[PDB]
Amino acid sequence: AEYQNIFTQVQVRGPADLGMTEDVNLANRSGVGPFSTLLGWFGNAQLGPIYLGSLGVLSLFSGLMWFFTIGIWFWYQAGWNPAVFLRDLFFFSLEPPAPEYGLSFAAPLKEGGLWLIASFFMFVAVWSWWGRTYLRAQALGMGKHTAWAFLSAIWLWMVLGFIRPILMGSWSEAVPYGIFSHLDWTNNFSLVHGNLFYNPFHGLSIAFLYGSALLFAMHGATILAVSRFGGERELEQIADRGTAAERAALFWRWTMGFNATMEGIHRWAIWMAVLVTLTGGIGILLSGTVVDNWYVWGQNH
Amino acid sequence: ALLSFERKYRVPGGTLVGGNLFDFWVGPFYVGFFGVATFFFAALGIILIAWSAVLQGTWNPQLISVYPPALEYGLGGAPLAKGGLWQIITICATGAFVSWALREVEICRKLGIGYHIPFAFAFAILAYLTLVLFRPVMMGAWGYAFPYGIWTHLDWVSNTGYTYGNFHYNPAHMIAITFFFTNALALALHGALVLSAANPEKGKEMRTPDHEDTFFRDLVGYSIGTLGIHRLGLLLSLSAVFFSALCMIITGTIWFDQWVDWWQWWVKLPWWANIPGGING
Amino acid sequence: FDLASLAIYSFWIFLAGLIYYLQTENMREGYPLENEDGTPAANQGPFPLPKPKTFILPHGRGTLTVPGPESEDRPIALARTAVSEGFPHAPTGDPMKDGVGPASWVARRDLPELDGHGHNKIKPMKAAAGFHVSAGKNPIGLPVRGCDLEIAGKVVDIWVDIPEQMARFLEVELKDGSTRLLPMQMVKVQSNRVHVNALSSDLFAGIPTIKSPTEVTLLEEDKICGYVAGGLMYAAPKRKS
Ligand code: BCL
Ligand code: BCL
Ligand code: BCL
Ligand code: BCL
Ligand SMILES: CC[C@H]1c2cc3[nH]c4c(c3C)C(=O)[C@H](C(=O)OC)c4c3nc(cc4[nH]c(cc(n2)[C@@H]1C)c(C(C)=O)c4C)[C@@H](C)[C@@H]3CCC(=O)OC/C=C(\C)CCC[C@H](C)CCC[C@H](C)CCCC(C)C
Ligand SMILES: CC[C@H]1c2cc3[nH]c4c(c3C)C(=O)[C@H](C(=O)OC)c4c3nc(cc4[nH]c(cc(n2)[C@@H]1C)c(C(C)=O)c4C)[C@@H](C)[C@@H]3CCC(=O)OC/C=C(\C)CCC[C@H](C)CCC[C@H](C)CCCC(C)C
Ligand SMILES: COC(C)(C)C(=O)C/C=C(\C)CC/C=C(\C)CC/C=C(\C)CCCC/C(C)=C/CC[C@@H](C)CC/C=C(\C)CCC=C(C)C
Ligand SMILES: CCCCCCCC/C=C/CCCCCCCC(=O)OC[C@@H](O)COP(=O)(O)O
Ligand SMILES: CCCCCCCC/C=C/CCCCCCCC(=O)OC[C@@H](O)COP(=O)(O)O
Ligand SMILES: CCCCCCCC/C=C/CCCCCCCC(=O)OC[C@H](O)CO
Ligand SMILES: CCCCCCCCCCCC[N+](C)(C)[O-]
Ligand SMILES: CCCCCCCCCCCC[N+](C)(C)[O-]
Ligand SMILES: CCCCCCCCCCCC[N+](C)(C)[O-]
Ligand SMILES: [Fe+3]
Repeated sequence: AEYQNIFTQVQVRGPADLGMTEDVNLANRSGVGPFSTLLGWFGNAQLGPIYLGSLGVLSLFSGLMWFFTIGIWFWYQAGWNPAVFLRDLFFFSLEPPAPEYGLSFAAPLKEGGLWLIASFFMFVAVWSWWGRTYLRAQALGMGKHTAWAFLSAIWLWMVLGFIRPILMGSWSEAVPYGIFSHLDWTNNFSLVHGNLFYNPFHGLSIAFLYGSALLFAMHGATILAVSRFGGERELEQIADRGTAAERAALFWRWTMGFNATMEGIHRWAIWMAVLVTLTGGIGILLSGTVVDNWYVWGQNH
Repeated sequence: ALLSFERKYRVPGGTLVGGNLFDFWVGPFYVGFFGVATFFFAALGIILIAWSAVLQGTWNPQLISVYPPALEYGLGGAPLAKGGLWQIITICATGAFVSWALREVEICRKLGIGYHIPFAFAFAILAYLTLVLFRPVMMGAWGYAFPYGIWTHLDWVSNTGYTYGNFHYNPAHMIAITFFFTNALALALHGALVLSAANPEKGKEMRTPDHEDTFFRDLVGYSIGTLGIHRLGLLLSLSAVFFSALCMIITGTIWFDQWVDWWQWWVKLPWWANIPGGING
Repeated sequence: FDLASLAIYSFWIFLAGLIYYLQTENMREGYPLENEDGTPAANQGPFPLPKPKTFILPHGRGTLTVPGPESEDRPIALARTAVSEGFPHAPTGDPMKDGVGPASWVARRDLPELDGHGHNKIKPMKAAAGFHVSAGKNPIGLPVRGCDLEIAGKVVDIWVDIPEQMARFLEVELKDGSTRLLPMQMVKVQSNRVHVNALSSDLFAGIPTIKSPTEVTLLEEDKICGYVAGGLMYAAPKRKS
């Protein structure tokens, strides 16, 4: 049995790493948490610290208010019976206003108004979390790549719940808050729009979603295969190419005729993943606003 | 031509079959016995696709479609024009893919690196073999496999899914999707993290791995670590494909109803099935 | 030709530009391509060399500009086996000692990698205050067995990546009382031994040595890691099936 470095053989532990300071406001940084031997079999054992800050607490408060608003609706849909609650948990749904209400905020609480309230809180939670991904990198002197990639996910979410409903003329077009109901919404969306398999932006989204798993399996396996030369220390390999980076590249050059660098593979990676929701958001935004029926549209083009 | 650092790695050795007979390169590509095998399987498969396109009457790659035998052929062979070509092409594709993986193993050995990559690729091959071999054999007919056409295999996914109602309710399918989404989330985050450390703010020195750990700890309270994230990406992508193969190998073999029935066990548990109210009462 | 048609054609143009950008970005190392005799190749393909970018390295380590003039910065004991291109290049000496093929190393900086505070990233556990084995079999004190199934020495310390709290090397004491570093990813810790498939016991002393007992440079890591991995190919005649 050759060792494969998927799980750690010998865990080691020292003083907790408190991290870099740079321009981080240490007033808003928690203390360090405990160590998890369980996690240490696969990754780092140390938990914490975490940064709080005004945007974090606003995001947390608002995100919990979103979760609680849905929850309270679920208890009401369950007649406040805890057993009915647990039984139908995945079947409850906080639904948007009926189409008659259009984009009005006057829909009564029990027939769409609570959906709007939950959506307001979610909108605040995500966008303040986005601000947080930006400000955490900036406090550390780092590039803004995480906030920019996160924007691509936010783009699809904004299209589904906000932009497309407004362009279609009613909140009724938006996704409901429930486990099974949002799945039923997804199925219905495709049927209503003439088979989403023929939305070319949907086919691209799939190419990049499959391609993300293809690429991360490739890259994850490649870095493990060269971890015997310190391959996972990618920053110093970028600064000072080692035999790890060279063998990783030549494996792929010899296999498929071209290859990456230790830096450039992470550009391939960030675009492969970002393009999933970028093309996806375009695909959904055009559905119903421009194209009613993707299959018919495809046959005429 | 070589990369500037490549010559020192182009030594003899590492082959599994043939000794040094195939131990050479064509431009950047390594050959090896399984490179030759790959070429033979792929070239023949492509020739038989061209043959099937000639019989079909189209050179349009968006219309060419190689269909498996009608279900009535069961697991038997079929005439070339009526499923046989699909059958031989499937053998050629399996041969090319397995030859590809074993070629990678020879490349792994010449370069002295671990075998993680062809091992990972083997999961994709097993997912392909689930759809065209393992599931059709267990269902009793090649005709349950998917056709080889750009749009027609999408119609196959649609037809197969809706045979079971909304295929979303397949629970192994739910797990696979969760791994697919989480993998893309992890890939986006990992690419962003490295690039944000290597390309810091203007006016800054290149960051260190400690900045990456600190960023992710500040953000969510945990940093999995540079080794951990590559293990994680490999596990997420492989698990997505494992649960994909699992969600299909059970569909039509040990599960035949609308998938939305599976969860209805939870619904009609005797102690709360008949409580008036809610959704399931 | 409506907005969806305009969108999809536009996206494909963007994608072609993105792939061209991504490929050129990934030519910042190893290009331009060379002939097998080291001179520039005539055919470089259709993607042009990227324009230089600079990394300002921390801790006073200077700047990297890539692409830049490239050099192995070390002798390569290999000779052509053929006049035409595409055939293997054969080691002229001892490939393990000369660091070629799967024994290859790169002329990295002869300095240790530093953490974010400017301290050595890797240290022997005896020099890393508070570090200890926290789970799994502690290999210290165990004998180290080679692929000839004979003992080559004893584990005397673990070298740890401090920021990632990770065992990276086993320090192994040989018969003459010197020590070598063994990559943690190339050993299997068992209850009564550390087994190293890559090397036979007679090859452990050939592992390149480090100049200081409490630190290891990137150059030295590359030489150790290359040598040990090179044993999978070159110590195979000594490997019992
Ligand atoms: C996996 C579960 C389903 C299925 C569901 C879907 C759905 C749903 C969609 C696709 C889509 C595609 N699928 Mg499919 N697909 C299946 C099995 C396959 C197999 C196979 C041998 O198993 C192949 C080669 C393909 C290939 C393809 C491409 C035509 C396209 C983009 C995929 C992509 O980028 O992936 C990630 C891989 C990469 C980024 C690497 C590059 C891959 C290239 C693009 C593959 C080209 C193959 C070529 C056209 C055909 C054979 C070439 C031979 C030389 C003859 N599918 C099975 C039956 N597939 C999408 C599409 O737009 O279809 C029109 C789409 O919407
Ligand atoms: C019957 C169903 C229909 C269909 C209907 C749809 C619809 C409808 C949509 C998709 C979409 C997608 N589909 Mg489709 N789909 C079908 C068949 C397929 C098949 C297949 C093999 O059959 C595949 C592989 C796909 C694949 C895909 C994806 C590529 C794409 C979603 C990308 C993504 O990451 O979303 C996941 C990511 C997000 C939703 C973004 C989330 C970001 C936000 C900001 C997260 C906030 C978190 C929140 C605050 C909670 C925090 C919790 C705390 C952490 C605890 N579909 C059929 C034809 N599909 C989407 C798309 O883009 O279409 C173009 C879409 O809307
Ligand atoms: C893309 C087209 C469709 C769609 C199609 C599908 C399909 C199809 C599937 C899912 C699946 C899921 N989707 Mg959905 N999904 C859509 C948009 C969303 C949005 C959103 C803000 O837009 C959210 C929060 C979710 C959330 C979820 C989860 C319940 C689940 C796993 C997601 C995942 O892997 O995330 C990656 C992210 C992480 C791992 C980070 C942590 C995320 C946590 C788990 C999110 C918690 C959500 C919710 C608040 C939890 C309540 C649980 C209990 C009820 C208390 N979907 C759009 C409208 N989604 C799968 C599933 O299991 O369904 C049951 C599935 O099969
Ligand atoms: C109406 C359609 C149904 C439905 C019906 C089905 C059916 C039916 C199936 C899936 C399957 C899957 N679906 Mg579904 N699915 C639906 C909605 C969704 C949604 C969504 C957002 O709504 C999502 C995200 C998914 C997601 C998924 C994945 C879990 C899985 C596809 C990945 C896979 O199998 O890879 C596995 C990867 C491969 C098969 C690729 C293998 C490639 C080989 C090894 C190499 C090819 C080389 C190539 C030829 C070389 C070309 C030349 C070179 C490029 C140069 N489905 C709806 C409800 N879904 C499939 C599955 O699980 O299959 C196992 C499947 O069969
Ligand atoms: C490129 C596209 C991919 C992607 C990218 C992406 N997502 C991202 C990012 C990026 C680059 C981030 O930077 C950001 C992040 O921080 O990641 C760690 C994020 C993220 N993507 C997330 C989710 C997500 N991403 C998804 C998808 C994807 N994201 C794509 C595949 C999906 C789906 C459906 O596939 C999901 C579900 C989050 C983990 C995070 C955004 C965090 C956010 O906005 O949070 C706002 C909400 C809160 C702060 C709190 C919510 C409250 C909880 C729901 C309640 C939990 C229960 C609690 C115990 C109750 C108890 C209360 C009591 C204690 C009082
Ligand atoms: C298991 C995790 C993910 C994964 C991993 C993975 N794939 C891999 C690898 C890895 C680690 C490789 O090492 C290998 C590689 O070299 O990548 C560059 C490969 C690879 N994955 C590929 C494709 C691919 N991977 C996919 C998926 C995934 N790959 C998973 C999601 C998908 C889809 C649909 O999601 C596709 C299309 C190739 C780029 C490459 C394998 C190349 C190969 O095998 O080459 C030898 C064969 C040929 C050159 C041609 C064979 C031709 C056939 C004889 C005829 C055609 C038959 C075919 C069935 C017709 C299909 C028609 C379609 C319209 C449906
Ligand atoms: C134990 O019980 C208690 C009460 C304690 C609980 O808290 C339990 C709680 C629960 C059981 C919660 C269960 C929650 C869920 C099942 C949530 C499920 C959510 C999803 C599946 C999400 C699906 C997709 C959601 C989307 C796409 C939403 C997009 C919305 C945004 C774009 C925001 C749009 C903004 C609007 C409409 C507001 C406008 C107002 C402005 C000021 C801009
Ligand atoms: C209207 C038509 C559809 C448009 C949809 C737009 C939705 C929102 C999209 C966001 C763009 C996300 C893609 C960017 C990902 C790549 C990130 C990256 O590599 O950035 C490098 C650099 O540059 C920024 O870093 P900094 O210079 O450090 O800020
Ligand atoms: C027929 C096809 C013709 C195609 C011709 C081009 C079409 C238009 C294409 C547009 C895409 C251009 C490349 C987009 C990628 C973004 C480039 C980029 O981001 O550059 C800045 C980046 O370094 C800074 O990143 P960091 O250094 O990581 O901060
Ligand atoms: C206070 C205690 C709260 C603890 C809360 C735990 C929940 C957070 C889980 C994160 C999983 C990891 C997400 C994936 C990370 C991808 C980004 C990456 O590349 O990380 C690399 C490494 O961390 C540096 O190099
Ligand atoms: C903190 C609450 C956030 C409110 C933002 C969304 C407004 C929706 C109000 C629901 C409508 C109730 N009303 C008054 C019509 O009955
Ligand atoms: C950044 C990685 C680039 C990978 C590009 C993948 C292209 C896949 C083509 C899928 C075709 C989809 N569609 C419907 C337009 O035909
Ligand atoms: C669909 C994603 C695949 C993108 C294909 C990128 C092809 C790049 C080939 C570059 C050739 C490098 N070479 C051989 C000149 O050194
Ligand atoms: Fe990486």
